[PDB]
Amino acid sequence: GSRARVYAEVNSLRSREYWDYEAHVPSWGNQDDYQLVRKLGRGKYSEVFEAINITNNERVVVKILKPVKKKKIKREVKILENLRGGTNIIKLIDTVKDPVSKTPALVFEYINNTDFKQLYQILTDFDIRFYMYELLKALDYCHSKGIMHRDVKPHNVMIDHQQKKLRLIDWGLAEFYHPAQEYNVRVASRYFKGPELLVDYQMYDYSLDMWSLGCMLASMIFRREPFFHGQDNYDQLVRIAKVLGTEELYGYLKKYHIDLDPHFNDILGQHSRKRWENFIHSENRHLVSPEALDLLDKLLRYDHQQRLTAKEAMEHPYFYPVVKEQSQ
Ligand SMILES: O=C(O)c1ccc2c(c1)nc(Nc1cccc(Cl)c1)c1ccncc12
Ligand SMILES: [Cl-]
Ligand SMILES: [Cl-]
Repeated sequence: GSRARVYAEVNSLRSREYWDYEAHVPSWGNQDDYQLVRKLGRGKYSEVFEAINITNNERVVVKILKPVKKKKIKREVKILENLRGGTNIIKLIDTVKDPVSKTPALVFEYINNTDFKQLYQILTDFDIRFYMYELLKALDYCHSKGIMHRDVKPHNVMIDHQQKKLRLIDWGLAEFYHPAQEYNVRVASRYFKGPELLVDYQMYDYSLDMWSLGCMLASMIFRREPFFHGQDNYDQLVRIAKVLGTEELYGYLKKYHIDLDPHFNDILGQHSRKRWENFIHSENRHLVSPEALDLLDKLLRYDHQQRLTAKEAMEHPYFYPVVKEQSQ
């Protein structure tokens, strides 16, 4: 019976065409205008290349979509359309097809990013505040647009640390939020899955993304990446419970009438809730402050309803130094 505290009805207040992505008819341009220069990587249903638009010499990336996944292609395309111009959202430049095979591809702006494993060990206190604030702008925007990203993780938060640019990428798992809708829990990377996913609670909302963001914040301020390093989905919840506590987990389950898979009985143990200060030591103390811990404590909560919204997080004192610099 759970619903989002913010933007709950926003899709129902829009035209059906906004959210009815199965009815969306993309305009497919011609991929022949793009020259592929380098393969960047591959996902389950996609492959990304650096490319040049031969008509204007612009560097872009091209994400070729395994064509069988028709509904999921329309979903990602419609979501990106709806997010057009959103702050710190990766810009979709065009939707194209190989004109012979008809295989579809998405063309995005190119971001010259610093890979996160290297970047996160050199961030300053101000840097973390700045980049988290910029990521929150993207999440507040997509949530306000009725969309849950559902795959927030370091790889999907591209950061150009020279130009101070951030983009939230890979909307392939994103979905429209509708009150009382039950969603597939097989979303997000293991380390970024909220407890709701790990306990099979399907009536989740935008607040899933705020758990994932909290995991990223913890990894940055404490220099433990990923912060909750489970070996599988069961162990992931155990790792969370060793920090947030087991009695606190059971109170969450009871509130939402959540059934707990009995395999957990043999592995959860009994764990006190830990103080966040327990994670401080000489290597991270310059990144941790009372305001960072207060914010983190309000994000990494079992109860998805009680987590801060992206807006509430942006309003937190931890970001005041960023707001002050962005106005002065
Ligand atoms: O899916 C998107 O929305 C998406 C959108 C933009 C980028 C992307 C994925 N992946 C990139 N790089 C990358 C690096 C390693 C593996 C893979 Cl598969 C991709 C990349 C690089 C530079 N500029 C934009 C992007
Ligand atoms: Cl779903
Ligand atoms: Cl721990």
